[PDB]
Amino acid sequence: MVQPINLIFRYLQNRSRIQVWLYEQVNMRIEGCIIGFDEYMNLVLDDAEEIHSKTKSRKQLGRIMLKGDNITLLQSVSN
Amino acid sequence: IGVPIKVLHEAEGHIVTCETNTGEVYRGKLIEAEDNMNCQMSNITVTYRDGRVAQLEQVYIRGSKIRFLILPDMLKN
Amino acid sequence: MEQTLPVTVYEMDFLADLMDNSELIRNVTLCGHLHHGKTCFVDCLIEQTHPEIRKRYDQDLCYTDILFTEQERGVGIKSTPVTVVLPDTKGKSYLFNIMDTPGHVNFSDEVTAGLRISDGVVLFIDAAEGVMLNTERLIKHAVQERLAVTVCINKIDRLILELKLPPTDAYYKLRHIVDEVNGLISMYSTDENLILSPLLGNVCFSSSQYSICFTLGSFAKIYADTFGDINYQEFAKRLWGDIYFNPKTRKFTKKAPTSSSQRSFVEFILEPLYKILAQVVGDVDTSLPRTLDELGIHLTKEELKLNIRPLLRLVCKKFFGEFTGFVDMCVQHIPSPKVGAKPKIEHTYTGGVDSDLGEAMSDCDPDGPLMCHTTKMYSTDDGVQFHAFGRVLSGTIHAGQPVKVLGENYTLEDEEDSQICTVGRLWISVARYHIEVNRVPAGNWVLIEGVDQPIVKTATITEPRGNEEAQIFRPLKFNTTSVIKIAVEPVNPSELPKMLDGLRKVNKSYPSLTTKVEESGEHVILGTGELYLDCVMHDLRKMYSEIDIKVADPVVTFCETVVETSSLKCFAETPNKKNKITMIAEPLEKGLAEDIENEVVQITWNRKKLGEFFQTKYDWDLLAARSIWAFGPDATGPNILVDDTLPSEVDKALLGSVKDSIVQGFQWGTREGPLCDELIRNVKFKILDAVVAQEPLHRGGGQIIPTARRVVYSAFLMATPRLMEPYYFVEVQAPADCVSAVYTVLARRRGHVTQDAPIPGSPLYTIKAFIPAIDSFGFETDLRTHTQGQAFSLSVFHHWQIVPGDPLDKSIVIRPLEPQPAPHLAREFMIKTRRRKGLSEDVSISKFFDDP
Amino acid sequence: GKSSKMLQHIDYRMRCILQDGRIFIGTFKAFDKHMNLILCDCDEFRKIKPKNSKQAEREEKRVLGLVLLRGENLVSMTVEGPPPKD
Amino acid sequence: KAHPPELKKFMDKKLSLKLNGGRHVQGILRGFDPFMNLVIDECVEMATSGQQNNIGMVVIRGNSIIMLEALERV
RNA sequence: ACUCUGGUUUCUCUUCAGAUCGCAUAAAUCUUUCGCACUAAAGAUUUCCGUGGAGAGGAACAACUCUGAGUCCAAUUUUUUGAGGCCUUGCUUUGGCAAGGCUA
Repeated sequence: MVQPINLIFRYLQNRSRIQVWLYEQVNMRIEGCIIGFDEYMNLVLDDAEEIHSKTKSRKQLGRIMLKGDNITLLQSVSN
Repeated sequence: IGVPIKVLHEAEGHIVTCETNTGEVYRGKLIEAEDNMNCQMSNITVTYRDGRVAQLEQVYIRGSKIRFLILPDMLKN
Repeated sequence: MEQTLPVTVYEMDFLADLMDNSELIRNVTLCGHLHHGKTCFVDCLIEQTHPEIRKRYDQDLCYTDILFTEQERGVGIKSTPVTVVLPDTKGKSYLFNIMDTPGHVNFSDEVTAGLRISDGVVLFIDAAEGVMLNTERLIKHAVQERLAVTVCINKIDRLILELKLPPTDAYYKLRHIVDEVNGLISMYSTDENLILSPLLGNVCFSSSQYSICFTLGSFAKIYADTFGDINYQEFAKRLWGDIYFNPKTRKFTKKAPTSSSQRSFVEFILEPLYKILAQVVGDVDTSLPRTLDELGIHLTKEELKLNIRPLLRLVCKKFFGEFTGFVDMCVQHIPSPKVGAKPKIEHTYTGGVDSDLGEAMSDCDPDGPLMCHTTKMYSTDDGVQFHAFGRVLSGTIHAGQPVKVLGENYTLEDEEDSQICTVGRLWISVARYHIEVNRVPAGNWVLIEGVDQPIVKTATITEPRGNEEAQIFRPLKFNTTSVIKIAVEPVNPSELPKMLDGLRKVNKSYPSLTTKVEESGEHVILGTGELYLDCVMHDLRKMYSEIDIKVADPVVTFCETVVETSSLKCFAETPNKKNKITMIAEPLEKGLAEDIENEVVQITWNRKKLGEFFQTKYDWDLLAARSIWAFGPDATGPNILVDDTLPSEVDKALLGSVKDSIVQGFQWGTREGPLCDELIRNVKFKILDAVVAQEPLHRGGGQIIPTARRVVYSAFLMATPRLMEPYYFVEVQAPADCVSAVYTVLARRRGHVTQDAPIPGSPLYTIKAFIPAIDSFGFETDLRTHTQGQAFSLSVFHHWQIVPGDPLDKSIVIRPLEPQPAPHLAREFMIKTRRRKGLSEDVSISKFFDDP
Repeated sequence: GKSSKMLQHIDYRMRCILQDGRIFIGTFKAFDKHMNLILCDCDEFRKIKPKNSKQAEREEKRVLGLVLLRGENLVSMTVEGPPPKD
Repeated sequence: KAHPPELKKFMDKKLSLKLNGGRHVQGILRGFDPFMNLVIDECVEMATSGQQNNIGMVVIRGNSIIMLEALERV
């Protein structure tokens, strides 16, 4: 039984680049290496970049704080 | 305990329909009616907003996207 | 419909609405041992669902057990159906069809009638007495009928107010009971999927006297209600099974801390129950209000003035509330008619699931072909008309609808045992009142009216002008065998017809009753015991025929057998002087007849598997294992017919032409028997030779059937014949001191005591014995009177054992009225029965031969 | 304090307009703290509420039976009349 | 109170999930949480154009969870 | 959590009472039954021993225990918002309505 919070903690401890999809907005998602998470789903992503699938553009913002209400799904990425 | 959650739990074992917020209406046997509005049915016929209908061997809709539910009124009287 | 009905918590429209949905219906049979609380449990449920019905402070009201004889005796006699709407733990109301069966072993047949139309079994076990004889018998019968099984451990208060056991010892007693039930189930069922344990919710702990009904889930929900933050399912998972609780870490661990802490069950469940009961019974006036406040129960001044037993009942009703644990147990584990239809069709329907109509019934769809199946016949108060009670397996029965009713002899090839009848009315059968309804969908119990005429025991209701391939359901296989035989006549022969009518009626009221007329014009009733026949005769005298009836003393039905092969190869020709059949008779191997009776072998199997079984289990020759023709008189009859005719001497094709006639003659001869017209048991018949006339008109029909019976009789007689008494198994629940006295009683009635083990956790002993049925008359009364009523016994048919004497001994002199000594008891049992049947004074070994 | 505002419309036929724009007219036989309503004999109409309609009074009317209106999509409610005897 | 979703029968079984914004995924449920956060092992998100992209095991929140459909026998 | 009835004890009268009116048990009369009726059964009536229910009246001291009635929750799953803006088609009650594709 692998829970989602334990998988999110393992992905934060591994430092791998994960991509989070926006809730109610699938045209643009975020990607980066999350250093830690909070109890309200807020995570601290290092080297965060907003990738829009409609235009094929990437805008980097640096150290960002992602709220748990805006992110709907989170997956793993190689880059 | 609410009257609607008690009516949803008492509606298990019979045929009922549930329409979500996106217009998807799944009709079938209410296998599991949780207190959080989670409706799990087995062999439910799901009709979307476009009009196409399909059959699922086991469907489970969460309570966050629940719009309305129509069950039999014979148990209320 | 619209009619006057008692005030109930739910509404009749809701009850009718639940019937349409077959996923919310539970067909449940509450079975168990005598006086284990089933009827009181049903009464508690009725009180819960009927606000106006209240149990008397002194007399335990019984909503079921409505008969006058049941009320006077205090022993359940007939199964009572009750249809209610019960709320679950989550609050979801389920439709429950509960068949309250009698606990007495003599009426075990009644339970069988309640097991054919049910999907689940709830076995009630006394927490003090534990597992008894009827509980074991009902477990075997239920798991052999392919039914889901759950357990209600009733009368837990006896562990607190009678035995005064410590809570850990009470837990040990309950665990031992559960383990013993699990062992019995595993012994009677090859599959180990249906392990019973209160962790799985299969087991509920109850006290119907004080309305203390709870399972682990329900009582964990009580904890959840008093403390919201706890989830009841995981807590119920942690409550049972030697899992200790650490309050320093608030965690449940298999390792016991402090070496003195009690289990989770004892700490959280048993100890609070003990505290409640002790506070009510011991510290009422001084310390009851504080504990009542701690539990949130508030009682009025008039309610606190009650006696201790009513106060316990009230307090435990307020605490535990509704019997939601029972509903959970019967919802999660007992299949609905939708789910459980397939096993029922595969087990009971004669055509099998593979048939088209079997597939139709597997769905239990209300809008299908009508395939109702009634197994009970309930007489009205006036006793003139009968209502056929049973479940609807497919389609929907409507009031005022033409119906084809199929009897037990109805077959596709011979449809004569079928009658077109018009249904009069339909009732949903609650115990003391009936809810008239217009229709009943599939998966529900119904009292069909107007179909009682063409049926005696079992019916197959279907719709006419359809279901041309419909077959009947298998007739009720009964747990025990009806043995005790009584002759019945009227005081005034002028009113003979009335009694005859009464006989018919009792034949309908009692599923296992057998009423016939012998060759001497003597009306014969077969029952399972003296209490069973007492109830039968009370019904025959008061309910059905109001005439005075003389009853002969009770005698048992003996069996006939052989102990060694026939001296010479017996033979018989047809009256045509052709078709010579030469046979011999030999006894069967040990346990072979038991294998045949217990369905271990079936003639319906193919030749390959039957031959393989007879070759490996009993080491028969391949030719001998493949030449077997039929099993005894009936299907799976204790006797065996084989032909040893080598193909060189007899044409197998020609013999197969007369095979049906020879098998019919064999079955008839084994059913009748030549000693005293009694069933021939455990005899192997070998056809040594068979001449057959080539022309069809000189064989078959009335030529070869009587010839086969004659040659069977000769082969049986030349082989050394013997009689089998029926031996009953007796379980006596007696105090420790009385055990010795019990032996004394069984000393006077040829009783052999097999075991005298004590009851763990109880101050009593269970003396098991094997008493002859013919000597069992008054044994129960003798034992109870000799021991001042402290010892109670229940006798049930166990086996057939050879009578010590030799029936064919003309040298024995028998005085007309004297208890004969053992060495010639059989000689007494053969001639006297021969006089009761109306046959000749004695039978000669060459009576059926051809030389004389 | 009293809480009779929810019990005054209980058992009577009320017509409630949800957040999606549909109008459900049925006997309000069940309520809750989350605003979840139970409509026995409930009919859902999405075209318009028929109030003295000269051309038509029932457009896109669907009968459900025992309808369960969720309180999350509730917007407003209106009283139509008293309930029947049956 | 605070009960999790009914994911014991659907756990370890390949089923499809519907996420908000018209998202569709298919994978094996490796577990769930009390806030509707489930683990999808071997997840393959089906795009609107018809092609499916395998993203592996991911964490799906319970806020945007539309409905789950079991693709196997429960 | 604040207000208002219903109080208890005892005496007497009336009426109902198939309720084990009574967790006890008598007498009388008549009929019936076989002996040949304290030493005997059945059926019925009645009278005594004395109760319960309801009502009424009297007087004794208690007046709100009880029975009731009237009277701490912003971060998923409902009530502290993915909320608003663009285009096309049928009618325009020329306000906009119904559906779909979007941007957020």
